[PDB]
Amino acid sequence: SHMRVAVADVGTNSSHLLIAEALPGDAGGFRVIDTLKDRTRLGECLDTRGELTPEGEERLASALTRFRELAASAGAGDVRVYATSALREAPNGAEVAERVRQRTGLYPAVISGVREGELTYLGVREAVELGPDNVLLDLGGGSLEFVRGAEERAADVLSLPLGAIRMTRAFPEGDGKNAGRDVADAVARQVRELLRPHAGRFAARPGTQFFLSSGTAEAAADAIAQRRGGRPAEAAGGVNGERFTLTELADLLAHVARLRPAQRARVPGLERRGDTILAALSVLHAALDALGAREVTVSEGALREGMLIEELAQVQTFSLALSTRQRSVLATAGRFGVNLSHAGQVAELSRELFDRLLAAGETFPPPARSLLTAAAVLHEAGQIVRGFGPQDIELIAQIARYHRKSLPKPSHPDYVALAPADRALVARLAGILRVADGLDRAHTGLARVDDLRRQGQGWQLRVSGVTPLDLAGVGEKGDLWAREFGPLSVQN
Ligand SMILES: [Mn+2]
Repeated sequence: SHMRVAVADVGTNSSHLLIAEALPGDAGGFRVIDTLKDRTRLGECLDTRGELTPEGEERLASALTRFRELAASAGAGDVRVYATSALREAPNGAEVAERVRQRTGLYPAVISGVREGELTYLGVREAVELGPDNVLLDLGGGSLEFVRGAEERAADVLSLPLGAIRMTRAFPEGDGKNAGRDVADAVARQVRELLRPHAGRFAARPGTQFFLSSGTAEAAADAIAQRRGGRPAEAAGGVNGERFTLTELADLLAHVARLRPAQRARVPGLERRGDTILAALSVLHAALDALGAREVTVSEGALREGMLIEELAQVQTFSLALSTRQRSVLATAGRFGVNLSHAGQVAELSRELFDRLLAAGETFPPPARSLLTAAAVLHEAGQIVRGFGPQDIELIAQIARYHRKSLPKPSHPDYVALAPADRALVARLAGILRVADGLDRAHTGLARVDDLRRQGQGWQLRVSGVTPLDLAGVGEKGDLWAREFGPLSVQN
């Protein structure tokens, strides 16, 4: 009876899914419907050259299919999937992602570490109480993000190759009695080396609050509470918002370093994380200590909650700037079961491309922009192959379902032949619409047109926020653009 949305993130240790329903009032809020975690362990499926092995590909695809079936179970539809360090850093990442889409329909789109921090920071904001000056450390299996901001959003973000999986493999544990201490000591030195040039950006100042997210930080809080006399985090509901001190953090690591690995699996609260936990806890202590932290709060919110906020922000921001007639287009598309985020992004990019063409001296009729907006919103309505007149809606439908071969053949009855100027208009506006659809082929909502310039008889389009799938999609669907506007080279 209300919008249901699915977002998921693919990390280095595990993958995480969130399905939620928007809250009424278009206030950018959501109600949680369901959550899932997947032990993908890509960081353990990376060969010596940094490539994801076929085993990781099998494990990735399986995760995204679990995700794909659950979204349907909740009427959520499409799943937006972002990918971080393992896929970001794998030389074969793109090929793995392209293969996974073919097998699952879902594409793990890589984002930079910096966007990971910003989105992660928003997700924490949904879970805990932030103040005027906050530093977040997000330790995953692959990387460590540092994020500083205030009560609403991230300001400065740093991503470092200090992930837990990465550091465990980088500092192999010896067999001495003190082999554990030596590992913890060595990991702590690497942290200082890489963090030293930037730590001031994230160093504690009077009143600063420190926060931790993700499974290692969550795991540390559970073990610390059970050592303070508390019950396991499953009891007490969850671990969200628990505080512990740097001294308590220091005390937990010392116990682990003295134990051998099989006994680490038997520490209360660390039962499912024994293999990387020594290095992960060395990472947390050194960075917090290097920042001057004395006490932290753990957040169960992370990357996926931020994705949810951002998509709602994108959709609802789009909705405000549309006319009542255009607002009725989005609802109709909604009644057709279309993806509004995809529809909104394609329409925004279409306007972006239309406007640059207009600025460059292209001539278009007055209602052209209106028709393109609606067909961009309607381009994925399967039923049709509220405020618009009948020539215009036939134009829109013909723009929305354009093909070089017209579905009804020209001698065949019911062939709909618009006037010559309208035939020409359909082709020009349809050519614009294909490039924009290609630019959000990956459904990231992240693409933007930066610069579109004439280059001889053609055009050169500079875009940001594009995935390899988006860039190849634009290459594939601009054939009509080429017939009407000339060769297009896309860059960056
Ligand atoms: Mn589409």
